[PDB]
Amino acid sequence: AKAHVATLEGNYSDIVLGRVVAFGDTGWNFKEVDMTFIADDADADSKTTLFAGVLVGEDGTPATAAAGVFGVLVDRKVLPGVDHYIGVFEPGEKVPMVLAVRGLTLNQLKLKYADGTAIDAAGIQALEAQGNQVTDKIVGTQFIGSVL
Amino acid sequence: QRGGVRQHLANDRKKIVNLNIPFFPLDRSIDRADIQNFREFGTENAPATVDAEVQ
Amino acid sequence: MQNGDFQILDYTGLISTMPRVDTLLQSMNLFTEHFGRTTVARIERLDDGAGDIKAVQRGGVRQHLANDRKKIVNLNIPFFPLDRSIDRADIQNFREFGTENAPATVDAEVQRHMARIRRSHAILKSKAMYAALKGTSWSPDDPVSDYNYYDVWGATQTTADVDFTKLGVDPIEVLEAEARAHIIDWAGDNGDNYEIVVLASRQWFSALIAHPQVTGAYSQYPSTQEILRRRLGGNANNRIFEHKNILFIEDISGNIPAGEAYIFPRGISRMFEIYYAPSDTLRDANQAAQELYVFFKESNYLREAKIESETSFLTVNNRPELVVKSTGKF
Amino acid sequence: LGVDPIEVLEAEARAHIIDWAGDNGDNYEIVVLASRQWFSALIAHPQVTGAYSQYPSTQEILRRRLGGNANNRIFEHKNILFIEDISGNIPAGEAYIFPRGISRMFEIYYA
Repeated sequence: AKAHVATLEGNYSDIVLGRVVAFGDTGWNFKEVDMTFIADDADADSKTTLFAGVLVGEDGTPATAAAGVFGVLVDRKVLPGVDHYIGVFEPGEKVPMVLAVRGLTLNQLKLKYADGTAIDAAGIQALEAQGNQVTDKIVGTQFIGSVL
Repeated sequence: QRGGVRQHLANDRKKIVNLNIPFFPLDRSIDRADIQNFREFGTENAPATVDAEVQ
Repeated sequence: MQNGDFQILDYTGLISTMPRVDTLLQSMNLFTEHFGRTTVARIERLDDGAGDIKAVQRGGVRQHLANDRKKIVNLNIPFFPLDRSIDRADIQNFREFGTENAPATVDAEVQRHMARIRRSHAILKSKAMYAALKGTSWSPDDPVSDYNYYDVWGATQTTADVDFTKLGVDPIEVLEAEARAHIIDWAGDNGDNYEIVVLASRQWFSALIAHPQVTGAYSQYPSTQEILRRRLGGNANNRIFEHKNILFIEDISGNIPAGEAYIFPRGISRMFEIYYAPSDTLRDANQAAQELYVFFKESNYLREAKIESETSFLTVNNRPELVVKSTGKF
Repeated sequence: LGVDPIEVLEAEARAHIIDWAGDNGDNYEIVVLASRQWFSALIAHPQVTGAYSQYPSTQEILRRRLGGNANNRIFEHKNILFIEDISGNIPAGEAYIFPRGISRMFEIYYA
């Protein structure tokens, strides 16, 4: 009775609205950190809980508070529709993933803590203090059922 | 204002779904005993024929 | 297609389901547009008059005449930007949605984003133009360009109210007495055939049609528009209604506040206007302006692309004294 | 009795339909399907009959049976079609409203 369905909403360029193209070192804006992909305790084939836009500290631990906010997870393994990585890894193993750090414009509305709650008004300083522009002037989009 | 922060655009949705299908049979048979020795209901003395039963 | 490695499916099409955008008032072409060179505009007024003349005995003293008015005003124009980018990760290893073989391409994303930009700008222009008819500039979240044209010129609203709980009072006669007399007196020309048009919120319009003083007239013998049997205006989106030589147009766009309607005449010269200004780039800075600018780019290092769009305009109501703000009690 | 039900029905159904059509308000057409009691209550409302008591009309619901001697008691009013469903599949006291012409709204598959 529960017809199988799938959905897609957003993509990589919907979070990183703008980037400063550094000359020579094209990776000037990113860092690589090892993170626990599959939860330490979970089913052998349980999907990872990481989602794009989650704040992460320097050690790869998801940021639960403004204190531990260092960067935003951006790696390709966590983008929507990339579920084909399920089952490849094993619980407790740490795999590198790219983080965005500096020289970017970030959509605030898609930045959330590890718990999924919206970014805090204090944690925004850390990202902005890193040399990034956290912005809210997003046009947005409206679908059927809205008068235009 | 002329010089300040700019604005950005949103994106669309691409939902997908699939469904199943059911099946329905219906069968019947006939036997000699139902035809040979019964008069047709619509006539005085016409013996029943298998064709009417099939139809 | 497949529903797994070892067996197949039947894939049967795709849906579009795009929302609707209204264009009612844009079709009427109320406005005239002037392409400027800067972010400031000048307007001037020159009012003439006449006077009474008494009787004086032959000889004696005489009587003399008097002079006329002059006035001048200035304004300024806001800015409306919009941008978006695209990156490598947005198109690698992705199907082109709707087909089960083709891979994603970089051209389709750009075309779709351009379409969205065009739609958004059209919607902006429609909304801002709607705002002018009410008697104010648009300038949302930009307190620099909030102009009350009534206050800018020094006119008055002249709110003609109608309370639909009074069955014994005909709303059309109140409309005549309060609005049409004012319109006729304050036209300023010597032409005498103005057409009166009413643009009303859906609630006010529907409440009007139910009034006994209006339904009574049409109920006793057949009419061309059987408003009491056949839906007004046919099956069209919005109900057009004719009555006592006053064209009623239903507004379903959902921006006119529910309970208000605005009464204005047609054909009064230079009553509605919009001015454009050039964008802030060295190509256009201080040069002739254009409606919409769109810049497309691709980094020569070949790792992302960018799309930009800009426009700046202001909508003006030169004769606010000729837009009567209605209201409805319920 | 102080409010015409057709007005509420329009304000709800047409308002919902025009916005959720998905393409454009290209002169849509509405259809109504209702049970026996709902149909009878609609016809018996004085605000409906008041529009036909004064001068003649095609249907003449006051003197001639709607839809003629045939079944299904069809009826049209204010460019809206009403049909009486006698099959019994429509729950008692209920009615359904949907527009014609919408593409891919209904489909049937075979295996």
